[PDB]
Amino acid sequence: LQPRIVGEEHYEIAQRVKETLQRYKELQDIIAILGLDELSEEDRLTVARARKIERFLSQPFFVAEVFTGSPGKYVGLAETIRGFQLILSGELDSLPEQAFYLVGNIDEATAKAMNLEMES
Amino acid sequence: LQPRIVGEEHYEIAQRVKETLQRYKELQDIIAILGLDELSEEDRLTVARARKIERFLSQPFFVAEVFTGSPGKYVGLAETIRGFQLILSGELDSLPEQAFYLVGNIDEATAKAMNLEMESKL
Amino acid sequence: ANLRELRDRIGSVKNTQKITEAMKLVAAAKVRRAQEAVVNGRPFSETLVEVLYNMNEQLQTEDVDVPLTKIRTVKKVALMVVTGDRGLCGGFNNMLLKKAESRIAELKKLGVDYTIISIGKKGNTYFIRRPEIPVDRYFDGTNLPTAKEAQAIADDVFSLFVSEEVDKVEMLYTKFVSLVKSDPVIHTLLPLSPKGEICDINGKCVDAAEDELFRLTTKEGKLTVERDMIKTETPAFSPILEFEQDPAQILDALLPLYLNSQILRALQESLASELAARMTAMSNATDNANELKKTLSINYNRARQAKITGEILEIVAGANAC
Amino acid sequence: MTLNLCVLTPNRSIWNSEVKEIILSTNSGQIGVLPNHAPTATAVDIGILRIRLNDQWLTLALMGGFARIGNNEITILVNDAERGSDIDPQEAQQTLEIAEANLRKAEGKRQKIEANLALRRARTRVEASNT
Repeated sequence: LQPRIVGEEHYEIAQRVKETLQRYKELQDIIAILGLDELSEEDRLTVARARKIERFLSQPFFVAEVFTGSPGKYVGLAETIRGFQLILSGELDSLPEQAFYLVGNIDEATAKAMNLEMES
Repeated sequence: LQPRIVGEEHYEIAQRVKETLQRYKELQDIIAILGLDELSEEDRLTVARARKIERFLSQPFFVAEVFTGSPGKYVGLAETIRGFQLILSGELDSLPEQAFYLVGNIDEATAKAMNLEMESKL
Repeated sequence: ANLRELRDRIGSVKNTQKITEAMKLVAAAKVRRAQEAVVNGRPFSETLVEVLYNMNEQLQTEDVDVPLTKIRTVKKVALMVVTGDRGLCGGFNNMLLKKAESRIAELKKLGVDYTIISIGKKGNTYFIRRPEIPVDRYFDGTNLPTAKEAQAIADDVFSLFVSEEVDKVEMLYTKFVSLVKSDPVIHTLLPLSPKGEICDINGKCVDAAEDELFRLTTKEGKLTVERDMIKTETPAFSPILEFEQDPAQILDALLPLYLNSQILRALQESLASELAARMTAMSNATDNANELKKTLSINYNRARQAKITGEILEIVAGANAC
Repeated sequence: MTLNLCVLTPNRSIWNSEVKEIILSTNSGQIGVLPNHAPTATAVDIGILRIRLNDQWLTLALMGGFARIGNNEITILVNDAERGSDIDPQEAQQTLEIAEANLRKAEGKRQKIEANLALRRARTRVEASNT
């Protein structure tokens, strides 16, 4: 993970993902005793984006099709970079977290959010 | 304390006594804030039955008699469960809390209650 | 020196649990005092509504023309928001300011030239940090809300409306309807019906389901609140009153009392709902601190046994090498 | 020996005792009430409600409201009625000077009515705290 080896776009997106996850891990104990209701606006936006990120980091595997079903997705590199660019950019802030859980290629997270708000 | 070992009757009455005492323990703070009047009716009867039960768990001992003086009682399990059935269903609710305290054998609780009421009639 | 670190951390979690349950209990006591204030200030408004209903049933054919009760539909808007004083708030001030944003959103979209009269300290902090919304006056709770805060707010709202500058003075606040859920309401204040009922922002007389005089009773072993329909109201009779004052001036002097009554009751209800939200937040904080105390005591006992094991195994290894 | 009198602010009942002779500063001026008055429901200006306990004459400091005379059970719904005399006049004149001062700066149309009402309340405060 060096900008000369993985390019600068991949490096910057990995840096920002790790920065928001580190801020989340920092304030985790305060939001453990008190709760989310006492954070500032930017801190609660950071929390929501970190939950979106840690849900989008999961993936269904081909070899775990016996454990979950919903068969495994091979997610390429550019699709992962674009998905996290969309999460961190502010576009996908108005859709459920459960649309990100156990999907790949964030077009499928958008499709799952559409399916969730349609099936209700 | 399992049904197979002690009888379904004994198990159910012991569980009901545990629930009653636990509800009173949870409700002591609210009774400290609101009071017994600003509670509800089921909660109020629960609190009164719980005070009576907590005082019924006392006993005068044969070996502690030597400084306390009370003659000391032996209470088998059958009289225990027959007394707690009566103190838990509404058969003995018109009694003072200091009537069940430091007795055995719920008939003695009713007798000391009648004496504590004679103290008032007199 | 890691075991003393864990010991002091466990001690801090124990103390935090203790003070959170203390805050819970004193907030419950202040909820009881707020319901006391509400049910003590009620009968003034009871006699006020019976007098005003009789007076307006005697004054329909007349010309009354009182500036508070006129309907000047040239559509300005003065939405007043009252929020919590101090923090931890459950989720009080956030949803209040959120409904405030939603209301000014529908307002500015219709170009109705809104404005804001912020009452609470958290709300007015929010508004001084966001100047993109216009705001008129600032108030606080270090001053007692039972008399002086309500009097000042009534003075300012009266001076805003009688000097006929803005129409539709409504108040966004939070009636205490549940211990967990406190949904805010938007009720109009000054463009009132001469009959004298509280209305909705639509005007559809929400006195129909206002549900006065909340009380607190436990249901099974946990605290809940009870709200019934009607209590100790005697509005019916209309005896001869022999008005010495001109009838227009009688309502002209009566309606400020109704302004003060409504403002004071809304302040008291928002205060009781803020204290209920704080009671719930402190109950949750005490329970989370209890579970964290249990987890930290578990990890501490593990680390203590591991420390003892390592120490004796090292001593025995050295003694066996020797 | 007199009518029942209850002065009632919004938040509380101030005092519900019965006294003999009351001068009620209305919007039409001062009017005296008698025990066994015929019922007159009037208004009350920002002014002075003087009472008489048949042992001593006393004043009550109120900031407006409304009054009702009934069958010797009279009710006066007031705005801000402080019982008896709770203040001394030095801080009253310290409020008078600042109310007349801020009358000048508060010169916009709404500030006219606001400062005027603050003045009528400061004046009734001082003329109630004279005794």
